[PDB]
Amino acid sequence: MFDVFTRVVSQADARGEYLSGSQLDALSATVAEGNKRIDSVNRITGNASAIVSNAARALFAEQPQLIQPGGNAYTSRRMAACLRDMEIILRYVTYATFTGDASVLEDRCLNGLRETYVALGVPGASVAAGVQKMKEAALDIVNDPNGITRGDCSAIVAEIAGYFDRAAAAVA
Amino acid sequence: MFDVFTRVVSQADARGEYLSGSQLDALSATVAEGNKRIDSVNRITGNASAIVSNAARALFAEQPQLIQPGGNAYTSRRMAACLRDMEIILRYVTYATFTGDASVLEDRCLNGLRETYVALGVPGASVAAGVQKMKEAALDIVNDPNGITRGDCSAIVAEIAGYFDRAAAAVA
Amino acid sequence: MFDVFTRVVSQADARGEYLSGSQLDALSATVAEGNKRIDSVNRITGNASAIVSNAARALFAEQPQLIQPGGNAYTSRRMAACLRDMEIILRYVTYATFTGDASVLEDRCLNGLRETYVALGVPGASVAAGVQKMKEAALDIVNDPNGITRGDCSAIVAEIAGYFDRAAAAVA
Amino acid sequence: LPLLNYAPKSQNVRVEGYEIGSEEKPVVFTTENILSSSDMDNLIEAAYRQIFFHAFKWDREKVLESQLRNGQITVRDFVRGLLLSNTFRNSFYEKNSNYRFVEHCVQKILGRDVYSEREKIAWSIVVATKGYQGLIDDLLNSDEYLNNFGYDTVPYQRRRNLPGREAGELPFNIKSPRYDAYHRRQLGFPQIVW
Amino acid sequence: AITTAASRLGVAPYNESRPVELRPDFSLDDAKMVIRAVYRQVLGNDYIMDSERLKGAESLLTNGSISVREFVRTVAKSELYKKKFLYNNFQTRVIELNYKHLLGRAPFSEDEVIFHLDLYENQGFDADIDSYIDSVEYQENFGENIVPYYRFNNQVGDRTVGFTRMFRLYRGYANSDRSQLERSSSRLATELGQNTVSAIVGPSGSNAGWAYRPSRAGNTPAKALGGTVPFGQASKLFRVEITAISAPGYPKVRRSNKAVIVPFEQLNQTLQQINRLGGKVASITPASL
Amino acid sequence: MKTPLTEAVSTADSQGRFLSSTELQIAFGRLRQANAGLQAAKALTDNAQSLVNGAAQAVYNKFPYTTQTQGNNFAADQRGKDKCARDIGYYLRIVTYCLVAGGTGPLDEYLIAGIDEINRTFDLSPSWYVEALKYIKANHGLSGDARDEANSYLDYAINALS
Amino acid sequence: MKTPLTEAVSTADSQGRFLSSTELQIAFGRLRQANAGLQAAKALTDNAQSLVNGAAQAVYNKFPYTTQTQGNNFAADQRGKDKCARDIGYYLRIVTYCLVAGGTGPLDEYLIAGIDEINRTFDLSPSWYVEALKYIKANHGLSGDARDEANSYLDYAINALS
Amino acid sequence: MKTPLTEAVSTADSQGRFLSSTELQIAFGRLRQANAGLQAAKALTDNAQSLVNGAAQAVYNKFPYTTQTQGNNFAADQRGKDKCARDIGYYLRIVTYCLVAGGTGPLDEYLIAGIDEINRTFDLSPSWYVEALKYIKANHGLSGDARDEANSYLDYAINALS
Ligand SMILES: *[C@@H](C)[C@H]1/C(=C/c2[nH]c(/C=C3N=C(/C=C4\NC(=O)C(CC)=C4C)C(C)=C\3CCC(=O)O)c(CCC(=O)O)c2C)NC(=O)[C@@H]1C
Ligand SMILES: *[C@@H](C)[C@H]1/C(=C/c2[nH]c(/C=C3N=C(/C=C4\NC(=O)C(CC)=C4C)C(C)=C\3CCC(=O)O)c(CCC(=O)O)c2C)NC(=O)[C@@H]1C
Ligand SMILES: *[C@@H](C)[C@H]1/C(=C/c2[nH]c(/C=C3N=C(/C=C4\NC(=O)C(CC)=C4C)C(C)=C\3CCC(=O)O)c(CCC(=O)O)c2C)NC(=O)[C@@H]1C
Ligand SMILES: *[C@H](C)[C@H]1/C(=C/c2[nH]c(/C=C3N=C(/C=C4\NC(=O)C(CC)=C4C)C(C)=C\3CCC(=O)O)c(CCC(=O)O)c2C)NC(=O)[C@@H]1C
Ligand SMILES: *[C@H](C)[C@H]1/C(=C/c2[nH]c(/C=C3N=C(/C=C4\NC(=O)C(CC)=C4C)C(C)=C\3CCC(=O)O)c(CCC(=O)O)c2C)NC(=O)[C@@H]1C
Ligand SMILES: *[C@H](C)[C@H]1/C(=C/c2[nH]c(/C=C3N=C(/C=C4\NC(=O)C(CC)=C4C)C(C)=C\3CCC(=O)O)c(CCC(=O)O)c2C)NC(=O)[C@@H]1C
Ligand SMILES: *[C@H](C)[C@H]1/C(=C/c2[nH]c(/C=C3N=C(/C=C4\NC(=O)C(CC)=C4C)C(C)=C\3CCC(=O)O)c(CCC(=O)O)c2C)NC(=O)[C@@H]1C
Ligand SMILES: *[C@H](C)[C@H]1/C(=C/c2[nH]c(/C=C3N=C(/C=C4\NC(=O)C(CC)=C4C)C(C)=C\3CCC(=O)O)c(CCC(=O)O)c2C)NC(=O)[C@@H]1C
Ligand SMILES: *[C@H](C)[C@H]1/C(=C/c2[nH]c(/C=C3N=C(/C=C4\NC(=O)C(CC)=C4C)C(C)=C\3CCC(=O)O)c(CCC(=O)O)c2C)NC(=O)[C@@H]1C
Ligand SMILES: *[C@H](C)[C@H]1/C(=C/c2[nH]c(/C=C3N=C(/C=C4\NC(=O)C(CC)=C4C)C(C)=C\3CCC(=O)O)c(CCC(=O)O)c2C)NC(=O)[C@@H]1C
Ligand SMILES: *[C@H](C)[C@H]1/C(=C/c2[nH]c(/C=C3N=C(/C=C4\NC(=O)C(CC)=C4C)C(C)=C\3CCC(=O)O)c(CCC(=O)O)c2C)NC(=O)[C@@H]1C
Ligand SMILES: *[C@H](C)[C@H]1/C(=C/c2[nH]c(/C=C3N=C(/C=C4\NC(=O)C(CC)=C4C)C(C)=C\3CCC(=O)O)c(CCC(=O)O)c2C)NC(=O)[C@@H]1C
Ligand SMILES: *[C@H](C)[C@H]1/C(=C/c2[nH]c(/C=C3N=C(/C=C4\NC(=O)C(CC)=C4C)C(C)=C\3CCC(=O)O)c(CCC(=O)O)c2C)NC(=O)[C@@H]1C
Repeated sequence: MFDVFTRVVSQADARGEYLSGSQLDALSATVAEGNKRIDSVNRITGNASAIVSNAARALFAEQPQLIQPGGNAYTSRRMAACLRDMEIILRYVTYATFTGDASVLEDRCLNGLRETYVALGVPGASVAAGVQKMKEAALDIVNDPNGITRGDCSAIVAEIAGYFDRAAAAVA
Repeated sequence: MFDVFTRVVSQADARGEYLSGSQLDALSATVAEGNKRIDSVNRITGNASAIVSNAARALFAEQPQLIQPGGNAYTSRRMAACLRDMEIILRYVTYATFTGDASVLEDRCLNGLRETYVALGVPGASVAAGVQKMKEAALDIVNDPNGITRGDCSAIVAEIAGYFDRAAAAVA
Repeated sequence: MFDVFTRVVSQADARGEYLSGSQLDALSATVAEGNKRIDSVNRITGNASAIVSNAARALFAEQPQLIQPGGNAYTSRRMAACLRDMEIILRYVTYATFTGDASVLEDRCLNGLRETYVALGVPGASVAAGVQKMKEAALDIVNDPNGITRGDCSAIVAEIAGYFDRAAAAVA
Repeated sequence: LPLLNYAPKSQNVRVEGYEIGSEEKPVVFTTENILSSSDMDNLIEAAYRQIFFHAFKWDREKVLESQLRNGQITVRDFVRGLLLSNTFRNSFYEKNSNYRFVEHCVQKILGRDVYSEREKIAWSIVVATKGYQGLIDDLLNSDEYLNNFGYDTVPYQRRRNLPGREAGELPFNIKSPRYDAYHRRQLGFPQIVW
Repeated sequence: AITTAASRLGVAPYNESRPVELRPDFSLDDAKMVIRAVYRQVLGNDYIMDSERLKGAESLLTNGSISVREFVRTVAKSELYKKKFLYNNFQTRVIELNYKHLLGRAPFSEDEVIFHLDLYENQGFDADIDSYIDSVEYQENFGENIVPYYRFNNQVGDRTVGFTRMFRLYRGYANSDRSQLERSSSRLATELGQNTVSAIVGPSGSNAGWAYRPSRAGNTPAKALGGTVPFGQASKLFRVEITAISAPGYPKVRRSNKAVIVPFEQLNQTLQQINRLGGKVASITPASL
Repeated sequence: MKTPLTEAVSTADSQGRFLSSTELQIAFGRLRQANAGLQAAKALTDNAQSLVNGAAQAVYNKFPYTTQTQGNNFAADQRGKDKCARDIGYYLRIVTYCLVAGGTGPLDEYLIAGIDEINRTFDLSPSWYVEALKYIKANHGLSGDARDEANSYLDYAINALS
Repeated sequence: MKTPLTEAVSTADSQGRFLSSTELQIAFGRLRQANAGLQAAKALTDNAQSLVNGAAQAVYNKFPYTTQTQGNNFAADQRGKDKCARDIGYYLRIVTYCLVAGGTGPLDEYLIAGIDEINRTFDLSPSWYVEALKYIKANHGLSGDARDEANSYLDYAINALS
Repeated sequence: MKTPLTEAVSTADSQGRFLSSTELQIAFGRLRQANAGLQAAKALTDNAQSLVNGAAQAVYNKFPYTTQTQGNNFAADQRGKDKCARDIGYYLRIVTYCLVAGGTGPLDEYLIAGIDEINRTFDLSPSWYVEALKYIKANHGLSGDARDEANSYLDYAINALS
């Protein structure tokens, strides 16, 4: 996997160039955002169970087909699997947030995920709907202004949103 | 795999429904045939080596091209595999008879078998001919009126015949 | 492992002898007890969680040193391991009751269990105390006269008590 | 519950060996070589030797063989099939304590000896808690199994010999016969002779 | 039609295009659009250099001296087409390409190979080309005045195997028949001979495992003969195609492409292991019933 | 799926064997049981409404906070009461399947596997369902082999929850 | 051991499970069978000497060269006749074990596992023992379930030898 | 690509765990270091020509046979001098990457892994490169954390070569 630093390095190496002064300044700007990045990971992680279970409740309320007998989330084993998938995606989104790069998400969560779901008959659009609900819950938690030093986290919240969107796009 | 009972259960659960009275009654009728079913399984099993070897001898007699040098069943390992395949099919037919459902036979023996034979150059039509011979020998053994409580086994014999016919059809 | 029937066969084979008349009659007597034996296994199994949890609670009340900090059953992992062991031993006792022979319990559960507890520092005598508490609970459950065809289960109960004694002695 | 923790111990397999192919290097039986029928025999025989030490005709698993021959399954799948077979359960599981069964599994599957009693103790509970298959799958899915043998190679005892030495460590099929004193007593052996 | 998977399959641009028809009394811009379409279709989206253009045939098309079909025929019989697609290819490869260029579909059966191989061998390339263009199928789909186009969507007369085989011949929009991983090799020789099909692997860019290709020998069969028995307790089996395996390195890694049949209960482990191999999932397909 | 007939075939196939007297005896055991199982399934099916409602009321009596407390996991509102009655209906229906199949298969596959994750994630007390299962046991009205087999599956579910 | 009670527990142990109604049903299957098997074992045992003698004579009659040809593997002399009667006695005795045990367990453990190697190594014809088993099938005079179970085991051995 | 951030995730992922305080502390450790690393990367980049030319010259001085012996592996002709200066440039450039990445990852991925095989195959002496790395260490002019980190990567390459 890459992180925000090694992403720049790998691009620089493929051209046999040192990082330009502007590239270095961009990474220095990334360093200055680090505390906010660490806070966002921390807030999502600390609320992960609530994020998953609330989003799951919302998804099933809006798509009762998923949980009625014969629906893809019916039976405990399929329900449990479904809840696990939600937590897995959230976990990897935080990994991407932590490293500041989508590679971990793409390589280790979304690799073959759509194929898996088709092979299994998991409704991909419904997974994407579930991911979208986690996104909204997560971003509100990240942006919460209570009990933290105040600042502009819009740059990171936008990055996190893109990681959720990437996951939702991949399962459809 | 499914047996006769869990086939109906699996269908009911998908629909979120209890088994109806007629479904329960039909399963009761199956239970009433249980002794005949067991007897037929036992009779085929007890004669398994003869059914296979006699069928193979008749096959090669009718189809000498199989056992000519260069034929598909020439060389010990190929003859062994051929005899093995005959025995595999007979065994799975008895499994299907025992459970009262074709799933064990379809999933574990027949799925992908045609493609293997095509890929290997195994003459599937010859396999089918051998299966037919085993069928004839097995049904006669099942129908032997002697040494057994006399009764009507026509329905079980038809069910067994259908398992053989499925096997022969499957291998082309 | 042996069941009641194969225990006798193994002894006869090693001697090169057919089972004698009294041996066959003894096994006939065991068969006559079969329904009671099945009932006792069913009753213990149906109450397994209660037998374990109640025994564990009583053991920790009589031996509080086990659950004090630093006690062998202190910390969640060690407590869970302790509960797991009680359930395993109970389960293997039911296995011996089912087969009518101690070999399954001796070979799978008890063989080397003493040395393992010594190696880990598990207090063997406390385990035997726990097993005796399960024993008392289990026998009462087997002997309950309500909702069952009344009869004399004294022999089976004595057999079951012997299995619990075997387990208790193997660890203390 | 997480597996009970235990420490390793110094072992040949734990250090770089600077190995160069010799008559003491275990033969690599892999399906990545597109093996002919007779060569597939040898691979199959090697697997039987690795897992059973010897497969009488009664022990052999002809259907698993056909499936391996046809590419339906990998060598690791074939090895799992042998570990799940009636012969393995009857010979090595039922005739031993859980502790010795674990030792057999580690020796046959991972190609190394156990570190200690504590390793045997920690894994002995797995069959009871995860079931027999759970134990095999854990070992076959382990980084140690996959790193060394992958999916297409028959496992073997690792780094048994060191160069220039007349003898290596004991072969596991000598060191670890299918049963030991416990089952020997039950059979009433040793037999007094003369 | 193809909607949800259109973009990842490289079909979306063709969904968004209409057949290029030359109307009677066409304008010059009409003629130019036909010429561009014919060059892109019939020459498999190869770049065409100004020195390679068929200026005379273009003039005759522009003048109405030849219809669209006759212009297609001329392009197909040109030294340019033959250099690109005939002189360096196994004839089965040539037949595959002709079908794609001139009929917009993949061969359905071995019978088509027999017919066109014999026709070429007995009467020559020109005769073979005419058979595609004068075919009933060509007439029904394109007639005299419409440039041939890819027929992704189901039509009367189709067979399912055609749909899967189109993605053996079509490898994406920014790609040409002469710039595909299999290079000059026939894509369908084995499929046609055995009447088998392969799991569909969409184009690069939109499919991480786009490069998956099986080897000559030692492949995993499509279906799980024997069921779950070799795997022990397992509910259902899947065939996973994996590409770009590198991480352990040789000799631990021999072939970077691998297909495995695995049980449902090990899919989590399988995906984890694949990721650590560096590999990319090309396709997953149920392998048992 | 754990049932006598499938287990008999599963074992023999795993051993690559034809069925033998051992497996025939398993079938005879199934046959001895099957009619009582089918009769029990019918009885529970015919009284499903009373059993489920009675069981749901039993839980509400034993755990009054479940009908008085607000929250998604409780049954103070109609939404929650409908979820609860549905769930108890699942337990009962899948138990009838066990009686039809003659083993815990249906419970294991449809309900039990993963139940701990569900109850933890949605904060549902196992004790609630245990109480409901106890009510069904005391009220299904079965006797003899039907009762014994039916109570084993109910006790099987209860034990899985504790 | 392939035996209904042993396999029920072996499978449950392999699965880490308490015994359930599936295993209890297997036990009922065993109980239904057991008396017939025990009666069959008694009848076979009481008639043991006659069956063995008849079986050996059947073999000698069908394969007269075995009583005429010198060689360690043949019964021309008294040594080989004694070996032969011993071998057949083993088959019959172990068959009675299977009837007691209710499965092929004893045959598998004591005779069948390795029988291929023995017969090949000592140049003993499997057809000799098949003839002897057919004699026993024909002359044990059992009826009903005793006959069926006993013939299943005799046929099981016949199948193993062919 | 060993860096504090990727290793923290890979560890957590191998354990199927969310990131926790331990990985957050790893991130804070990376943050404490990064700016000094970027400044060190900037300094080395700006002085790259001098460091590389001086490094190559220091090697020629210590190993004068390199500039006077004819052979594809030596720097007697301009071809070899260009190969040599290029190689030293690689070391320097990839070291700046390690400073940017905050770990030996870039050295491991781009240079270190397989360097043994290269040097053996083309008959290049590792001592040559050790000499150049010592020159860069003594002439890069860094101080403080920038020096310590940069020297750690320079030492890491030296250790791999010896
Ligand atoms: C958007 C994410 C929200 C937000 C965040 C934010 N945080 C800071 C500053 C700090 N946050 C931390 C974090 C931690 N310290 C710890 O010890 C741990 C636990 C292991 C964590 C997660 C730290 C160290 C700082 C710096 C010190 C401080 O007290 O501020 C800022 C300020 C920017 C900065 O780092 O200077 C911001 C903006 N603030 C919001 O308003 C959003 C809701
Ligand atoms: C068609 C299959 C033939 C046939 C069968 C048939 N059998 C019975 C009845 C029984 N068969 C058995 C079988 C066994 N008992 C054992 O102990 C074992 C050995 C392990 C076996 C295989 C049993 C127990 C019965 C019931 C009691 C009895 O002795 O009859 C019937 C009668 C119907 C019934 O279901 O009971 C029939 C029809 N009969 C034929 O004529 C066909 C050739
Ligand atoms: C001591 C254990 C107690 C006891 C037992 C007892 N049981 C019976 C008889 C039967 N018990 C059963 C059991 C079952 N039938 C089923 O369908 C199931 C589930 C699969 C089970 C566990 C059966 C079939 C019988 C036979 C028929 C009957 O209902 O009686 C007896 C009676 C004598 C006998 O041995 O058969 C006894 C004594 N009785 C007590 O008083 C003890 C507390
Ligand atoms: C929940 C919102 C939706 C849902 C989910 C669902 N998924 C499965 C099964 C699987 N999910 C995965 C996905 C992953 N496994 C991993 O290890 C990773 C990380 C790399 C991912 C992303 C896999 C592989 C499986 C199959 C293996 C397994 O053990 O489950 C199921 C179960 C399907 C079935 O039981 O047949 C379900 C129900 N279902 C819905 O309806 C929701 C939209
Ligand atoms: C000759 C010493 C004695 C003899 C021979 C005999 N053999 C058969 C039948 C078969 N023989 C073989 C052998 C082979 N097939 C091969 O492919 C190879 C390896 C290249 C060998 C060694 C086989 C497979 C058969 C059975 C199938 C077939 O018919 O080809 C028979 C007929 C058996 C039957 O039941 O039809 C006979 C008579 N018989 C004697 O009495 C001789 C002393
Ligand atoms: C509970 C009443 C008492 C208790 C128990 C306890 N045991 C352990 C650890 C182990 N127990 C076993 C048990 C077995 N091994 C077998 O092969 C079998 C048959 C299947 C059994 C029953 C094993 C192997 C272990 C070690 C491995 C593991 O625990 O996972 C512990 C934990 C010890 C530790 O250091 O964590 C405990 C607490 N302890 C008491 O104080 C009670 C008297
Ligand atoms: C060097 C100062 C001395 C010396 C060393 C020496 N050691 C060996 C062989 C082995 N050393 C080990 C060590 C370990 N295994 C572990 O797991 C660990 C911790 C990770 C350690 C430290 C092992 C297992 C071996 C055997 C395997 C192998 O050598 O590859 C040898 C070789 C012995 C031989 O006969 O080849 C030597 C030479 N020898 C001296 O004379 C020095 C005093
Ligand atoms: C005998 C009537 C005919 C015959 C058979 C034959 N088959 C093969 C090869 C294979 N047969 C199978 C079949 C199965 N394997 C399984 O696991 C199962 C499901 C449980 C079945 C049905 C397979 C997989 C193979 C290929 C692998 C293998 O060699 O075992 C051969 C051998 C061909 C070869 O050597 O390549 C033969 C000869 N052949 C005839 O001519 C008869 C008509
Ligand atoms: C209806 C019960 C389910 C369903 C169907 C569905 N199918 C498609 C698309 C196609 N279906 C085919 C099938 C065939 N083509 C053939 O040539 C043959 C035999 C002659 C068959 C059976 C094909 C090739 C396609 C794609 C091409 C085309 O449709 O023209 C779709 C649409 C897919 C999409 O829009 O992306 C659908 C909806 N879908 C369900 O959910 C039902 C369970
Ligand atoms: C130039 C910066 C680099 C370079 C380029 C190069 N490309 C090709 C060949 C092709 N390029 C394409 C790309 C497209 N075709 C399309 O229609 C589209 C838009 C949808 C794209 C992006 C294709 C398909 C080809 C192959 C077709 C053809 O006629 O070549 C070549 C030619 C290679 C060759 O002739 O062997 C080259 C040279 N090459 C470099 O070295 C530069 C880095
Ligand atoms: C004759 C000595 C042997 C023989 C030949 C044989 N070949 C086929 C079928 C085909 N042959 C080809 C060959 C080519 N296609 C090309 O493009 C070229 C190069 C320009 C060649 C040489 C092809 C593609 C086929 C398939 C189509 C067709 O059938 O014509 C067959 C028929 C096979 C069938 O099953 O129909 C045969 C008989 N067969 C022998 O036994 C001889 C040793
Ligand atoms: C050198 C002339 C060209 C070159 C080579 C190159 N290869 C790889 C990677 C691999 N090469 C193989 C090869 C084989 N596997 C086998 O089993 C056999 C036959 C027995 C061979 C030849 C494999 C499996 C790999 C991948 C695993 C590994 O890297 O060890 C690379 C590296 C690829 C990467 O992306 O890292 C390279 C560079 N590259 C060129 O540019 C030369 C033209
Ligand atoms: C009734 C005893 C108490 C109660 C129930 C209650 N349950 C839920 C939610 C769920 N219940 C289940 C259970 C199952 N789903 C299945 O598929 C099966 C197996 C076939 C079972 C047993 C599940 C999975 C859920 C969550 C998803 C869903 O709602 O379908 C609720 C609502 C919980 C929430 O947060 O929405 C309630 C109220 N609550 C009480 O207070 C009763 C005492």
